Amino acid sequence: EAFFIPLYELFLTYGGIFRLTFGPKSFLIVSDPSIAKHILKDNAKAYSKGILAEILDFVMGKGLIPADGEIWRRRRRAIVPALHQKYVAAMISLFGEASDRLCQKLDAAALKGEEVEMESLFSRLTLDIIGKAVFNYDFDSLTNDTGVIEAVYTVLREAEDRSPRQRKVATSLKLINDTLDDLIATCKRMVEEEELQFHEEYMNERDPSILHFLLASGDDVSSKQLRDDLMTMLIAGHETSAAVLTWTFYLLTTEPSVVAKLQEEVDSVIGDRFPTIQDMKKLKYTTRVMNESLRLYPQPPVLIRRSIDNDILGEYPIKRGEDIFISVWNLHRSPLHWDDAEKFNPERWPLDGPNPNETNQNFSYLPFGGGPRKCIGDMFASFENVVAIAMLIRRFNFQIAPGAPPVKMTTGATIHTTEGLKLTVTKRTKPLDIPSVPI
Ligand code: HEM
Repeated sequence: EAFFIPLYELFLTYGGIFRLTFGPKSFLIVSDPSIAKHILKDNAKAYSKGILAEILDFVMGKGLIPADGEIWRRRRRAIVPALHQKYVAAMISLFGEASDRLCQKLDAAALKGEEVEMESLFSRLTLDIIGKAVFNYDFDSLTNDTGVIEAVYTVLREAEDRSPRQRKVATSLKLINDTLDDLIATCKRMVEEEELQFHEEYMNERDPSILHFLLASGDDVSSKQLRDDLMTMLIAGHETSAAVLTWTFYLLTTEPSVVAKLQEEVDSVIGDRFPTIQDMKKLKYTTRVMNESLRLYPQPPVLIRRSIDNDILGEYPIKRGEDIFISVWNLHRSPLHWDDAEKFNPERWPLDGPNPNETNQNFSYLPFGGGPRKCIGDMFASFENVVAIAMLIRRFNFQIAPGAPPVKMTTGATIHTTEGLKLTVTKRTKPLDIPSVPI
């Protein structure tokens, strides 16, 4: 049962900052956007990632997420350049390819009248995408189970359990790290033999991965640090989007009028096409659907910090050493800052107006965090999810399956369901329809 739920009712009663105590230990729970902005942006230098490092160190090492200080600064500067406009445009092709692979599975299911458990399918889709995008590996988890795949999920579950088995985890970590080593070696040879001058918009068309960019850049790093950086991006970009897609499709089942409006846009703008970078700005309603899904189901629902200096939060002075949970769930669903906060309403932000972000929503909306530690994959993931949503909604009607297990939420790094999202899937286009390509 999700720990952030009781925090919502406590926020309603006790306000935007309170101290949650468990005997001799306590946590400050922050649900006020002004206080959130102070911690995440205005006075970020007074904060570390705190217990987040303790939870994640065993798998991410000194990757970007749990890092602080000079290690953080140096690696952020090295990695962000890889996610340039040319790279993101190339990844859109990957997003379409992988989404189409999922569509093929859904199509087979639909023809047989089989119900599908979409959370697991989305988890596989997003794993396949992130492995290829980050380090040029094809997990093909949409198609098969492998030892490497099982290792990733094992390490995942263990990370969240900290949010026999110890040996299983150790073995899984070894297998992933050994796989990353092989990939790094292969990429090194490829860079050695290639004939491309490195620059700000560098990418090898045959291997557009972030790993390849890092190696071609002349990245001054240890093998340990590189593996940790890769592992970190793998975790960061996998279950996050898996949950975004899962919750988006859950939400679509709750509002047929939204589905109708989404179908109208997809049919009109892309039809059967793989989306391109140009379609990203035209898929306005699809983007709003995603925006609204992230508002209702943030990933993660809580951001973690610890004070390393004195500060003032709201009216309250604090010392160093305070463990702080910023409740993104509360910020996103705050009755004071959102009209009909529990309603799934993609048009709560004007369709043709600017896309919502932490700046224009003044820290009441933080889908990708904020300030210096904001997600580096915000554009990547926003586009990834728009592609997957659009291609699936073009091809299929989805409904909650009769007798499906109830949809409920769990604790964890991301908001998982308790038992999956079991849906019926039916085709919207005919097998013998000619592919339709709108321009
Ligand atoms: C829907 C998908 C995603 C969501 C909702 C998401 C969300 C977030 C959030 C909220 C943070 C800030 C955490 C904090 O401040 O403590 C973050 C950090 C980060 N994310 Fe994402 N993310 C997504 C996908 C990705 C992808 C695709 C990548 C890489 C390609 C990525 C890489 C990272 C990294 C490296 C950080 C740490 C940045 C730093 O500390 O310098 N994430 N993410």
